[PDB]
Amino acid sequence: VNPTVFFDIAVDGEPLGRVSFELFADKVPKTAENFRALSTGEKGFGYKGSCFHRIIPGFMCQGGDFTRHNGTGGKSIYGEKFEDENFILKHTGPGILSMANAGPNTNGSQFFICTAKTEWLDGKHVVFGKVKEGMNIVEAMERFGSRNGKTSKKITIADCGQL
Amino acid sequence: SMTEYKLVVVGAGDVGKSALTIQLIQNHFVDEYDPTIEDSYRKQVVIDGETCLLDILDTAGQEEYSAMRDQYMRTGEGFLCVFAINNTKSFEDIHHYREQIKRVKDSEDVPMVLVGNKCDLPSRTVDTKQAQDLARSYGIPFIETSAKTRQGVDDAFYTLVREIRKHKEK
Ligand SMILES: CCn1c(-c2cc(N3CCN(C)CC3)cnc2[C@H](C)OC)c2c3cc(ccc31)-c1csc(n1)C[C@H](NC(=O)[C@H]1C[C@@H]1C)C(=O)N1CCC[C@H](N1)C(=O)OCC(C)(C)C2
Ligand SMILES: Nc1nc2c(ncn2[C@@H]2O[C@H](COP(=O)(O)OP(=O)(O)NP(=O)(O)O)[C@@H](O)[C@H]2O)c(=O)[nH]1
Ligand SMILES: [Mg+2]
Repeated sequence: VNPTVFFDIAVDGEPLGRVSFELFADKVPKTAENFRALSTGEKGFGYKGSCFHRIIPGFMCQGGDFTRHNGTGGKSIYGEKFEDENFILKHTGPGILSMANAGPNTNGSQFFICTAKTEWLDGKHVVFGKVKEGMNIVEAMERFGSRNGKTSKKITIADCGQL
Repeated sequence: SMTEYKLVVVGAGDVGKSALTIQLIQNHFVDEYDPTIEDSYRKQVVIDGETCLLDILDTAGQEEYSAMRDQYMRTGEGFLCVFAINNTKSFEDIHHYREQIKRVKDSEDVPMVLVGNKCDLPSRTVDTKQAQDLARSYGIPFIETSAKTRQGVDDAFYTLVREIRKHKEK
């Protein structure tokens, strides 16, 4: 069975709500496991306390830089980066969870949640999960973004783990 | 009030467009990977005795969005065309940026400056003469820069302003 993880989202320290994700371990086990472990913090580091540094209304919310907290960092449980596992799954619409990268085979910890269909990213970013509950939380995060993604409040993962 | 100049920084990804702009605006350099969506900055300077306001658009090198450039190319007055002297592909990518600018603005007379960045680095694969010859064939200045050492940073932006001045009195 596919694991489930949750994010408790805060806005300038004030609670907003919980988003949970199904992780497609059945299709992308190595990428799903990276995200799962980072959501539990079981390796001594992970998503807890990090922010969504790039939010662009109409497109996506991106976060996962827990090493520099500014969009230039992050690391996987396998080393700084790891390869593209496969591109079986597509960016079909809102709620898709997919890996950010700096080109081929540069997955770290940064990820994005789609708020629309982003099919031009197919075959370049590894899709590995989907929002299960709390998509309205993600919709609510959008208004703190902008055209270039700078956020007007600090949107943070106040808590996260496995369900 | 002082004249404003609309400068646009273009070029392939990772050549140093943002590092150059942040050196100009903020006078510091960090060696981190922070790929640009789009950023805009303002700075007042003195050039050839004349005070002016630089409006700088720092654009995305991200190659997949090459069809998204027409509007900022129509709006911009002058273009800093940046490549890195240790990346021959970024030098080859320059031609496509210039052709796109000329096409979009439907003119052979667009203010531009060719900038060879990262000249602090030992692994140079594009010679100075190679870039000087290209700039000569374009009819535009060439300036070598380092965002890391600040070599040539002011010179590149200021020269582009000089090129826009020479065009608006034409
Ligand atoms: C032309 C303007 N632009 C645009 C753009 C594109 C469109 N359309 C394209 C599709 N057609 C059909 C309709 C119109 C409309 N409007 C805009 C924006 C709103 O105009 C201002 C984008 C973009 C992305 C980059 C640069 C410029 C860019 C970029 C620069 S680094 C990058 N992508 C990839 C990015 N790596 C990183 O962060 C690295 C640091 C980490 C490790 C990454 O893994 N992810 C995850 C996937 C999403 C991506 N970030 C991102 O942010 O996508 C923004 C988005 C708006 C989705 C696309
Ligand atoms: N040694 C050296 N490194 C530089 C120089 N300019 C930029 N860099 C480095 O090269 C990398 C890319 O720089 P950056 O300015 O982000 O490039 P960009 O052209 O803005 N990339 P993008 O189009 O994705 O926004 C960074 O690691 C930066 O520190 C330079 O003059 N010298
Ligand atoms: Mg940049």
